[PDB]
Amino acid sequence: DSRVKAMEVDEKPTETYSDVGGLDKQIEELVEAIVLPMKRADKFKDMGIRAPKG
Amino acid sequence: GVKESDTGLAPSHLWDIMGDRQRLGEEHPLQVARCTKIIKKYVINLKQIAKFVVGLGERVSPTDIEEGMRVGVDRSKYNIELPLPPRIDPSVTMMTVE
Ligand SMILES: Nc1ncnc2c1ncn2[C@@H]1O[C@H](COP(=O)(O)OP(=O)(O)OP(=O)(O)O)[C@@H](O)[C@H]1O
Repeated sequence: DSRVKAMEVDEKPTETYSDVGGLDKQIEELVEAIVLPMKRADKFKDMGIRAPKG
Repeated sequence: GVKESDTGLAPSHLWDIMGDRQRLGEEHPLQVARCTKIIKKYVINLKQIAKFVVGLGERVSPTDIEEGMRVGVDRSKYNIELPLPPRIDPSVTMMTVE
């Protein structure tokens, strides 16, 4: 569908985690759940656990 | 006469000679379609529901052809001619531009 193609990434302006004020423990817990199983995917495979889904 | 009249019957005499030149030219008809996917080539969909892969018109650069955009294609062998302004819903929300 053409609407799916418009939904793709057009680049969201660089916020950086420095411009999210406060909220330290929330940032940590999200990047644990979303970021790591993409980049550090080898450390979960050896541990045996499945990757958090959302 | 007062049959097939809808004007002041004074500027429509000259308009009569101008419409003979437009009827001979194929600025129209241009069957109105919409793009579904740009293929670095386009995937066009007609309204009578039948899809085509078309080329490019000599009128226009490929820079102006965008995703989902409404485009007019040839009556015959379908080729992209002119980009059009988007949106077909405007007919309630266009009525409230004050
Ligand atoms: N913790 C924060 N640090 C810095 N700026 C913030 C913070 N929280 C909110 N803001 C500012 O508030 C604006 C609006 O926040 P946002 O749109 O995320 O609200 P929301 O929580 O998503 O509401 P909704 O219930 O509609 O989802 C942001 O653009 C941001 O500039």
